[PDB]
Amino acid sequence: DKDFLWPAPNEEQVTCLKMYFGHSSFKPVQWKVIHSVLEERRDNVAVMATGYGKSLCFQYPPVYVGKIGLVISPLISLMEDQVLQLKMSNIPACFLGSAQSENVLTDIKLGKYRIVYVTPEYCSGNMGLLQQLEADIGITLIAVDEAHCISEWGHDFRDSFRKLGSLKTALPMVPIVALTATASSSIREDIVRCLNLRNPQITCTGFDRPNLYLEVRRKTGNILQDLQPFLVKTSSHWEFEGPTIIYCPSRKMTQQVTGELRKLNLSCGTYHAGMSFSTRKDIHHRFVRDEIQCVIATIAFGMGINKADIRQVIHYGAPKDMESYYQEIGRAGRDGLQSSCHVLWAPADINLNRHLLTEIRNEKFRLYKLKMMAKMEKYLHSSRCRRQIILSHFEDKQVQKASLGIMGTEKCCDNCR
Ligand SMILES: Cc1ncnc(C(=O)N2CCC3(CCc4c3c(=O)n3nc(N5CCOCC5)nc3n4CC(=O)Nc3ccc(C(F)(F)F)cc3Cl)CC2)c1O
Ligand SMILES: [Zn+2]
Repeated sequence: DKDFLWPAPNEEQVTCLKMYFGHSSFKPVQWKVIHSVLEERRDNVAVMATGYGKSLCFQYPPVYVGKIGLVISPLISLMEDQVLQLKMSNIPACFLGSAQSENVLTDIKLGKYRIVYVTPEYCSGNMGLLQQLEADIGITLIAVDEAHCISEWGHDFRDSFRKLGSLKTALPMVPIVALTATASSSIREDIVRCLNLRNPQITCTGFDRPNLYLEVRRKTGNILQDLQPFLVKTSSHWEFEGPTIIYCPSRKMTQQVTGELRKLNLSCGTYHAGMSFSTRKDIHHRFVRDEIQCVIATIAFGMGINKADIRQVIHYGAPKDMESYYQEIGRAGRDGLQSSCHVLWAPADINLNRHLLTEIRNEKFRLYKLKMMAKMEKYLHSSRCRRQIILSHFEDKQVQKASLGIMGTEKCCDNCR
């Protein structure tokens, strides 16, 4: 479990997790948030469907470094429940408010508490307190739960969240972890703007995505022969069933593939590292406008596409690894309508070529890259449920419990069919 994280949690981080939280391992997304907070001091928008595996992301870092973490939330009963859990785990924690202040505030200032829960109403009155705690202790992170409540445009607006924009003014070097259940690109942008987040890490987890069909199929090598099954012949030209992305492992392939689809007069365009920002922009704009149907691309394309109606993702060549693959298929069917994700792989794919990783001189990184390639190859070669493999590696056990409906049916994956 620890072998698939970059960089690997050290031995004292694992010991800390076991002692204080009772867990043996970090899930990749949990590690993604914790490491970015601890080492990069990086702002996060962590979209989480449920509270399962959620709290660790903001509770673990201040416990590990033995400093202080702030959790800003309006969910009073849930905050009280979490304060009791932390206390019962021998983590010193409290609810800080006007009524509680006499009991706790001197102790908070003296650095006796790892985790302090506050309402957004209390926080806007006490930016001076946070400055003192930053100076005297050092604030590992500020968590803003129900972060969607800052957006006037969302369904559950709270005026109390408006003044949380000042956190980055008052405390420009403390990273903010914004947490919400809503996967709206619109609300994410509102959260980023209203909390003044700087280049935030965006993750989205806890969702089972029942509308994504998964298939792995052997690649002949003949590009037209390989992609012919996906095409529909109109009087004018051949075309895909809907908005499509074809992810290719190199820039040489993106040209080759686009060349073969060009011969069919298919409305498509190439994207890669080595193209004009102006051309990349109109591709992005045409795709969003539905002026080109398909996009042939490298790992470069997809981040902040926000396009809800991607019906088909094809990996023409084995993906880089399971992390990139997860990001790439995650962009399919955000509208919640039926989408398909196909891998077309051969044994001669660059991303299954060990020789290139054998030549990497940094040993810890070499052994990570080989372990990730092998995990990818074990997914592609599997006869077991494609969905079960992906949820098991990336998602909390709760996501698998919810997903038992789709799993096993003719719409789950090629192996369940
Ligand atoms: C601005 C920005 N900055 C950085 N990066 C990206 C980016 O390009 N990405 C970041 C987000 C990704 C990554 C993960 C993921 C993404 C995503 O947009 N949505 N939208 C949903 N839906 C929307 C509709 O309501 C329900 C949830 N859920 C997600 N998820 C989770 C997911 O898809 N989990 C999953 C589950 C099962 C399987 C199966 F195969 F086992 F079935 C696969 C997966 Cl991946 C997309 C990439 C960005 O935009
Ligand atoms: Zn399946």
